[PDB]
Amino acid sequence: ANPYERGPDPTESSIEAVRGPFAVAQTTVSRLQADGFGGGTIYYPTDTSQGTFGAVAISPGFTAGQESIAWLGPRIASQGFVVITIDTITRLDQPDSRGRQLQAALDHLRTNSVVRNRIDPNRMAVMGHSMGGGGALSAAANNTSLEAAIPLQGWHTRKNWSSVRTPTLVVGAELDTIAPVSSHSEAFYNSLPSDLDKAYMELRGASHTVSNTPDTTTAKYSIAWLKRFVDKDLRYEQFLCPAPDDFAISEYRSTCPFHHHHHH
Ligand SMILES: *[C@@H]1O[C@H](CO)[C@@H](O[C@@H]2O[C@H](CO)[C@@H](O)[C@H](O)[C@H]2NC(C)=O)[C@H](O)[C@H]1NC(C)=O
Repeated sequence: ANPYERGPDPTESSIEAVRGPFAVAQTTVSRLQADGFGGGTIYYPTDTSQGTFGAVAISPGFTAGQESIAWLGPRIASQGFVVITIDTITRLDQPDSRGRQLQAALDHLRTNSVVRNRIDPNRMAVMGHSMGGGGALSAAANNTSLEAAIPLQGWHTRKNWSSVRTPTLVVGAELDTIAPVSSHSEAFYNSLPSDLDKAYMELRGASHTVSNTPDTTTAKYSIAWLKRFVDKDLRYEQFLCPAPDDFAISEYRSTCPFHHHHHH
């Protein structure tokens, strides 16, 4: 039995839900309290009776505040995760710096007085939009212990991610002119190792700003990815393999079926 399964058996409805099965509360981390990042908001399930939860850090992109990705906080946390949406030290920080700040935000959770006993410190993930998604890839390349990475319309000058050993969902926007998929998202997917559990999801007709207000497709598959890999929850593979049928997805590539390591 998988000790990390949380919540009821999922359906497409449950992963599309704006609020998941877990009631959530929040706490604020000021810049003074934040070593190595610009502060943030932590969303967490109040129900402790099922055990601890994996942790997720989410970064905004260049010139953007926490507000540009804040909606992901409660939407993911209510599926059974402790999620910190960060501000960066400055809004002009570059992608690798954002990766270091994502890692610093995860490390903060380990001793945060409100959530330190709610996280499993060894099951953590990174996400981000635009340069923050470049940061998510950078954090994974710099920390092979991370359990999942999700760049959303990621932007980075580094195109080669062959050293990443963290299951990665790359979400591109078809009509993105800021981080065009042909030179950013798709190139990232192509250079991730072939033996990695990975997927590329292109959002039909979408512009760069698709991640800055609620997008059900982004939320539902981020949730399924975090469940499948942060929690090793095989109940969620059904949504990722075979390729999803959503109209909002114009292209899907993956290494389905994903690896299931076992001692049977
Ligand atoms: C990978 O993580 C390490 C550890 O945080 C980073 O190395 C630090 O980088 C900062 C500024 O970049 C330096 O001030 C520290 O002295 C470095 N620490 C060590 C132990 O070397 C490294 O930059 C990260 N890599 C990337 C690409 O962001």
